[PDB]
Amino acid sequence: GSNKISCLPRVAQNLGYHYSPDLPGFCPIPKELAEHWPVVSNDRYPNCLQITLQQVCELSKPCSAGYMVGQSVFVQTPGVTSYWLTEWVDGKARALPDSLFSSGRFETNSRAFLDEAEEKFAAAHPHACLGEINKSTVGGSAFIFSQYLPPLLPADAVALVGASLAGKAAKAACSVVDVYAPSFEPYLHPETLSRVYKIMIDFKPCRLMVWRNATFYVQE
Amino acid sequence: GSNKISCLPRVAQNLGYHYSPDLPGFCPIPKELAEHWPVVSNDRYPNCLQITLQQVCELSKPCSAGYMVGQSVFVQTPGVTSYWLTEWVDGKARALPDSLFSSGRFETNSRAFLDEAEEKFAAAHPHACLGEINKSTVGGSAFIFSQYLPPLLPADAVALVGASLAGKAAKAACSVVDVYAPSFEPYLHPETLSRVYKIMIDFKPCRLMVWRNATFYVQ
Repeated sequence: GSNKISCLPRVAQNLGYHYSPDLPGFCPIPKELAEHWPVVSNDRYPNCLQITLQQVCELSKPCSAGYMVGQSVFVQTPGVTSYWLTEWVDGKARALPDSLFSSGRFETNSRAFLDEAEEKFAAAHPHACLGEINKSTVGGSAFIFSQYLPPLLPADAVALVGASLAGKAAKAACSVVDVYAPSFEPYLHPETLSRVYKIMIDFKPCRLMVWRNATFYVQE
Repeated sequence: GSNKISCLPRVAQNLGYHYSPDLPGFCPIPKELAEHWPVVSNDRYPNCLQITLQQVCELSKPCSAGYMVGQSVFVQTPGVTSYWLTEWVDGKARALPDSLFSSGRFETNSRAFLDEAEEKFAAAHPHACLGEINKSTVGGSAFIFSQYLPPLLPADAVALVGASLAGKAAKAACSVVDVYAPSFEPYLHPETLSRVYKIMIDFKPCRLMVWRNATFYVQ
């Protein structure tokens, strides 16, 4: 139909897939050339990324992520799969890497929690999630629901250069993200005090700083 | 008083020049301060990359390439020199490195052969003309004139060689080679079977693989 299932564009673009013959949120491409080009679509092409409601192969990857049906974006329902991805390479499916996913909260400009659990996850880890002020500089604020953030924000491990508490404190280079916060629990038990992990949000490579039982933030 | 002749800014930016008192394609800077910092300009300063319509001295580098007079960009008229480049360092001129250059088709929405000769050259070298990864093996196996490229080539999705991939995307869709194709000819006759020439496009270093009488591609 007119409205078809898609990922948040950057999920495919980080993967190398910038054009689509059918999906609206990407570059347009003629229906012929899609067979001779790496594209993102709902239909099967030899080199492509196939986005779909159902599963297609065993190597398909389910993503509990932000999504869009046609033009409008929608936030993720946390536990539930939003779409399966299937990376076709030379007319034969390939395994996708591991990655976390942005919830679609940035593009809807919503600063509210998805779950009750995530709300609990916020007050459990206040500094990282809710932010904190420390002598003319903002302390944490790693998430889109955090305070001291500006009215408007871009996308995917967003270095929102600016976090303010008016006439009091400010950090010039604060980094935030709209991923389901309790997805970070597995990385919050390092055997060392500090630990750095190479991760993917929306298939963009980025680091995750963690101090055990104190603070964390994703960082590009 | 003065015309505003200029290179495609990446040419100077790859050379490590970002400011200009006169030329509009760069970061502005006051003429007063032009003495005390490296600039790109049509005038001479103590430290400067001078651009001009004709040669200044023996060390001046003639460039047949895409250019711009003022704000507006022009495609290279192949055969003829577009501008001369003259690097000044502490008053004295310095020999610039050699380089290939981009023709300017990318930033004027063009997909055309500049010459009849270029159309011939692509016919003469079919393995740097059709395909993407089939005949050459860089990720961006694509001249800008290729049928196999998409009609649209926005900088945030495609990696113009000479420049970088724009925006936050991790992997580019491809890499567009927007450069007059017969200018590769000096590197097309190695004495060995394979050769990897260390070369420059717009003074940005890169490797050019050359399988003799077969194919070639920038990396």
